[PDB]
Amino acid sequence: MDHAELTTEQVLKRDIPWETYMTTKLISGTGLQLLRRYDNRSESHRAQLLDDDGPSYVRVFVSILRDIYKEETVEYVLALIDEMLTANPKRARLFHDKSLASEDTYEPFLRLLWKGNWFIQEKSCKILASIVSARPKPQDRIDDVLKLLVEWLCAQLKKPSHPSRGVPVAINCLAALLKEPMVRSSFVQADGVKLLTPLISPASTQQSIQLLYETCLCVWLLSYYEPAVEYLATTRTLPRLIDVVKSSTKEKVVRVVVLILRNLLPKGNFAAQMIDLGLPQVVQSLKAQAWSDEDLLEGLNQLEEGLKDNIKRLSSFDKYKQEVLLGHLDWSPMHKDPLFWRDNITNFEENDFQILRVLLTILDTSSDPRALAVACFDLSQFIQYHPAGRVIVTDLKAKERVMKLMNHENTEVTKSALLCIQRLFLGAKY
Amino acid sequence: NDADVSKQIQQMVRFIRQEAEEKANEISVSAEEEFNIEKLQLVEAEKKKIRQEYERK
Amino acid sequence: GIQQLLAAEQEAQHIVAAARNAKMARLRQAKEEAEREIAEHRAQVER
Amino acid sequence: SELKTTLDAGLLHRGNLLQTIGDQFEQWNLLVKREKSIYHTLNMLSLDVTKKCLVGEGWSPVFATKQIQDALERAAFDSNSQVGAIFQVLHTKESPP
Amino acid sequence: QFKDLNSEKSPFQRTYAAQIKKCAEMARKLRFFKEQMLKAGILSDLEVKLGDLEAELVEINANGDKLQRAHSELVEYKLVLQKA
Repeated sequence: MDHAELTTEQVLKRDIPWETYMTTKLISGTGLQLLRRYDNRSESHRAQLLDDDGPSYVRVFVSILRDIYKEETVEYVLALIDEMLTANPKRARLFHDKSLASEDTYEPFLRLLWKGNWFIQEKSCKILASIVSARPKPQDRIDDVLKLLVEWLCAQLKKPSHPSRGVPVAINCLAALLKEPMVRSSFVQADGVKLLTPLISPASTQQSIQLLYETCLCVWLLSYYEPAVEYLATTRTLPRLIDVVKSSTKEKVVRVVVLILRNLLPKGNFAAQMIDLGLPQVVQSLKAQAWSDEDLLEGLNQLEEGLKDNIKRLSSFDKYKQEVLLGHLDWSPMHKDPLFWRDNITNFEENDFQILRVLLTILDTSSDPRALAVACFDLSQFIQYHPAGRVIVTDLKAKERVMKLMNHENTEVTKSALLCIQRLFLGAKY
Repeated sequence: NDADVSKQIQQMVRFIRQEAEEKANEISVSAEEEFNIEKLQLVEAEKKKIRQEYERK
Repeated sequence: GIQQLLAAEQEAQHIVAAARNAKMARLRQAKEEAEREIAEHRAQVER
Repeated sequence: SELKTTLDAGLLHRGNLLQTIGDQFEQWNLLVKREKSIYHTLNMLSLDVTKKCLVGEGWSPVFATKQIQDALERAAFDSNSQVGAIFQVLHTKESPP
Repeated sequence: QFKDLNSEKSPFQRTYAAQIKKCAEMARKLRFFKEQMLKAGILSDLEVKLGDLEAELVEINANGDKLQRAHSELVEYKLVLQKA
């Protein structure tokens, strides 16, 4: 991208005479000859001569990088080697030699983390290419190497160079490494996620909009890896990210954020509650502020439906249906809270409390005192919810249910039936 | 026209590059990764079954 | 003028269709690739 | 007496907040006017999917049309998008009032 | 000023008349709030905040009226009991 182009321009702008350094007892004359013949090697790569092009040139490039530790000569060395180190297809034969095996990939690790940001672009690209294949990047080759090399965080903190010079490069490298689950879920990547939590919140700048897109790509990569999901749950700014997505001018960024939220199909109770707050407001506004791809809008609608389904998952009507409606009384939301009791009674009493009449009829002929106890407790809550409703329940079989097992051998059923009768009496007279 | 038409053409080209490429590559990469992960999980289940058969043998 | 915008829209639609087709092809290829990998793992376990 | 005192205190607090609410609405008078005007103009305007920019055509003074570029540039800078709106003049038989 | 080409095509939802409907709901809320303020006499996202404030003011006025009615009822009871 722009960051990689700027880094490559800065690296290739400075020229380093390998012959002078070799004569200065820092390199070998054979190294200078190989550097001079690297142009013919590249031409033969264009001419399909793999032997001179990349085969020895992989070891030659490794030796040149190891010998030229100084960033000044490393600029020209990495500029020359960038053709092979850019990607597996770019200079395929040399790239195939570099990434052919775990040992070959680990060989570039010594070359990696060298020189400044200009060469660090190629270094990060090669690190990702080695890390793209899980076998090429063993933990000692390269999660441990990446974690112990804080040069990545340093290139990320190289603010004077540009706004997104290491940042776009690091984001692209992380996205590429997301292909390998180990690279994505490595604590090295997880550690940077917490460090990047403040960057998640604000995206005011136009450049920050691209930074916001990079953050969204990182969010998708985290959604790919379960340990990364755990780290993101530990990571903050999730509600801040939700608010930013709500105030998103770029509809593509909002769609990416919504896609990340949908990919967070896992519970994550904190983010779930935040989205529940968002679902009433953020999701509603997004539905109102439909834009860009119709497929994105459909995905947003599906995510809103999923959020609505997940909302009040614990405090759902399932418990009330299993307790009162099913006929075998159990834990019900109505008994839990008087407001929920009134809400359930509202649906229950339509015609002379038809649903409540059915519940009372079920409770009256209840052999099991425990289910009878739960039904009588629900009846007591409903009767106490409405004074006239209490008299209605007393008219219905709720008084019959209270009379049944009113002072039986069981204590819970007796207490619940007495509570129902007392609530009916309290509602009978004010 | 003049700067207006040139700006319009530049905007169209910018749309073509940025808007089309970003969503396209994002969708392609995400779908490829998801398919790879799901089929790897299926292959892992098959390998667990094969390991059970080998243990029986 | 506007013809360039129409060609831009057509190119964007073609790119989207290509992305969808690439996703389907990637899934199809991944199925066979993982099947072959599982077969090789079974072979080495047999060894 | 207690209920009346509570009601009076609530009403006094409501009026104290309502003074600032009324000032906010007075600003929101102009705000809502601008919002309604923008909504009506957008409904009048037609979006162009291919160009991704909504198309707006109106009868404008040919001489004064030179000054619209200032407002357009101000909006573009406020939007900060690299996309640049283009205003063109069309010759036609239609006679603008 | 632009003619209503999209509205002429369809008054229902036009091209961005969904945003126009949202703005219409906001304007209805603003008109209700302005009427309430005129009843009071004050000097006269953000729309949601204004609607919430208007709802709170309406609830406070209703509570005050209910409390005044309750005070009237209690005064009636006290006067009747004192007369008895």
